[PDB]
Amino acid sequence: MKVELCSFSGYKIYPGHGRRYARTDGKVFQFLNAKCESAFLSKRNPRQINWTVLYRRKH
Amino acid sequence: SMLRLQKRLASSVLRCGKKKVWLDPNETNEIANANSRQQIRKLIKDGLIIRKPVTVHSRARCR
Amino acid sequence: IMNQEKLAKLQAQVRIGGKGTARRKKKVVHR
Amino acid sequence: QTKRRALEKIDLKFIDTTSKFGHGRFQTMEEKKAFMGPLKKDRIAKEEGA
Amino acid sequence: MTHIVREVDRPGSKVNKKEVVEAVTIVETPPMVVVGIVGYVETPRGLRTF
Amino acid sequence: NEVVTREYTINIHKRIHGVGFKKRAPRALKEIRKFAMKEMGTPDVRIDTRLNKAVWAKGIRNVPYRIRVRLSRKRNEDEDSPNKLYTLVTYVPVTTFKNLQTVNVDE
RNA sequence: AGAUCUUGGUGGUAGUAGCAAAUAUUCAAACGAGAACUUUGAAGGCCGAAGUGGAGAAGGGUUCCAUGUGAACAGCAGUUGA
RNA sequence: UCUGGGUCGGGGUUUCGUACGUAGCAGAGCAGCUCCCUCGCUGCGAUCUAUUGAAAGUCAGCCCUCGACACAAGGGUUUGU
Ligand SMILES: [Mg+2]
Ligand SMILES: [Mg+2]
Ligand SMILES: [Mg+2]
Ligand SMILES: [Mg+2]
Ligand SMILES: [Mg+2]
Ligand SMILES: [Mg+2]
Ligand SMILES: [Mg+2]
Ligand SMILES: [Mg+2]
Ligand SMILES: [Mg+2]
Ligand SMILES: [Mg+2]
Repeated sequence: MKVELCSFSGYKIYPGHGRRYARTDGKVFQFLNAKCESAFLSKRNPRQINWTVLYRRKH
Repeated sequence: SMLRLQKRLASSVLRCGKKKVWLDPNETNEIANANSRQQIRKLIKDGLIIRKPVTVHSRARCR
Repeated sequence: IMNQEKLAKLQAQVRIGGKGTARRKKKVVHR
Repeated sequence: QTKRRALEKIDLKFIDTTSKFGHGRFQTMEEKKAFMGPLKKDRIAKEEGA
Repeated sequence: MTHIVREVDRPGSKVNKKEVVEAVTIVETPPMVVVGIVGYVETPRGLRTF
Repeated sequence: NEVVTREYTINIHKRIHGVGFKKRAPRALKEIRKFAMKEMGTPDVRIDTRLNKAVWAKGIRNVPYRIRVRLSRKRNEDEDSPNKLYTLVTYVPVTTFKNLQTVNVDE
């Protein structure tokens, strides 16, 4: 019943799941699992991954 | 019973290796009676002993 | 002359292996 | 039991029901179907059974 | 096992009036059926089944 | 009747899970032989060489996940043996294993 | 009765340590009283031409080659064998 | 037993990430065919797009089946105040 977050994949993140990333420039990201997190950490564009929400809305 | 002798003689007559000698698994008794290279020649002509073809190593991929 | 029954057994005695193996050419019996 | 940790009333706000057989990310079947929409298996299900 | 979300009512703590998640264990408990009664008598050697 | 023949599919992947690389294919034929001993009850099981090729088709460790076989319980009236019947398991090539039941098959 | 005595024999240890260097075997058949190991066939693999291939020198001395045996030997077995 | 437990099949869950084939006036271009066409068509061509969150696996120590198949009142050894 807390704040509902969205990932690199755009999926819904329920409380007690995933991890949160706080970069040095001051931006805060949240990930649903290590698959979505490691894709983000490898500078991979979410609009080119077929199971990502951002891809499905673009196509 | 044991065709060790006949496979060796067939290899020499056919001028191949024992890799390429095929003895008929059904006519084991017929081949077992061939204790000389002359009978081995007869079995080769009759078709009980057959020289298997060379394993294919194509160069189509290389070309 | 080759009939259906002789052809059916011929499939057995001409295949001496699996795919890629040579077909048997003859099996002659002489004495 | 006299400590404050005991005798403390518990009021649940949410119970997680995601799949524990992997990284579950949906709470119910209905939520999963609503999020993803129809699939190929359902598309042919309505085709074969009308 | 699963986890919950609940509101904490522990005054003086940082998590007071805050939401926390906590691991929980589900223990299925169907009703028991009573099939007998045992009596015990206190002896100078312990309890023994009367 | 005891001259029955049935067509089964065997989850090889289920019965090979955990076996080491150099032993997966040999264990697959031990599990196939043990399988046919169960539904047919005959300790004398003969495996067709075409089925042996099918198991070893992709090497010794990459055994196919599923195999479609045909158990054929036949009379052992060829020599005096402690077993009166033997099961000859053959190989059935299929394109898919979806919706494949165990079907009785005629002669 | 002794001499870490001489020679020979026998125990416990003990059916124990162990039979773990170099990727790997499987299916059917034959012979046979008997087959994990022999043979044949079919698969899957290795040596990968500086070979686990084909031939010699030194050394060995009949190990070469056929047929047969199944006592002993080939540290399991064997219908196989230097 | 008011059956049972298996084996397949199905459904769910989940993992990865969008299969083969076909189609495209997608595609760096290139090589051929022009009575021809009035801007055209025939091949080779990584990759792209649609089919297609598709394909594939998923208990072997995942969950629910009641769909199909066969099997289960069988075996052996002992035990007396
Ligand atoms: Mg888990
Ligand atoms: Mg003395
Ligand atoms: Mg003295
Ligand atoms: Mg030991
Ligand atoms: Mg050992
Ligand atoms: Mg190699
Ligand atoms: Mg050499
Ligand atoms: Mg010799
Ligand atoms: Mg020995
Ligand atoms: Mg299933």
